[PDB]
Amino acid sequence: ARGGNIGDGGGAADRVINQILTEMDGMSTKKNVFIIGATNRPDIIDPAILRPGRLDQLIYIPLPDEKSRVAILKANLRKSPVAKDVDLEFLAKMTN
Amino acid sequence: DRTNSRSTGGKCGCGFKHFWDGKEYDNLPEAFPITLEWGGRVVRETVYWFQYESDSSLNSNVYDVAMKLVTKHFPGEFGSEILVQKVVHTILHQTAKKNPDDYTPVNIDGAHA
Repeated sequence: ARGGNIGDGGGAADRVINQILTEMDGMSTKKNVFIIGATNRPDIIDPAILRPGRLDQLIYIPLPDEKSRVAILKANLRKSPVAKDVDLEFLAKMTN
Repeated sequence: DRTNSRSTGGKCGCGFKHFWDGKEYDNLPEAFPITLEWGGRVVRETVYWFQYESDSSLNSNVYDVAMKLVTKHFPGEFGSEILVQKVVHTILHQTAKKNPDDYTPVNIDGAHA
């Protein structure tokens, strides 16, 4: 929202993210407060968080592939009366 | 140069493997120029972008192609990590081919005419 990957003069230089860093340092490990982020773009983010002592490693969440699509369909269609011959095992097998 | 080793598959039609940068690729790479500006200096450099390789690992990876150029033409500049981001954003927008089979290989005389 501040341009992004072109933007203006800035080294990701955020008024807010810096505060998250400040509070993520002054936090004792003994309190069991685990912080999870999520970014649609893995590079334009500030490199100051991806440093040891803070959010350290990156997990890559791929697109659903085969079993996950069957599970997602059967979790969306769990509230509504479905027929008997509705072949979710085929519908998820087709949509790649 | 087209080698005598059989191509296991490719849009080339030549049925043989092609040799490149010390390696054997099934197809010839698309090429198109790049535009670098850093420290006021400006460089012309042409970017070869392999694609549709039968073996997955041999296909081009932008984060290596981009890093190679900046290192090859700007060894030891400070803040070049910003230049690489600008470079990557360009190659991706240039290789975003509408039809995946839009193959326009390099025009090399003798090998293919």
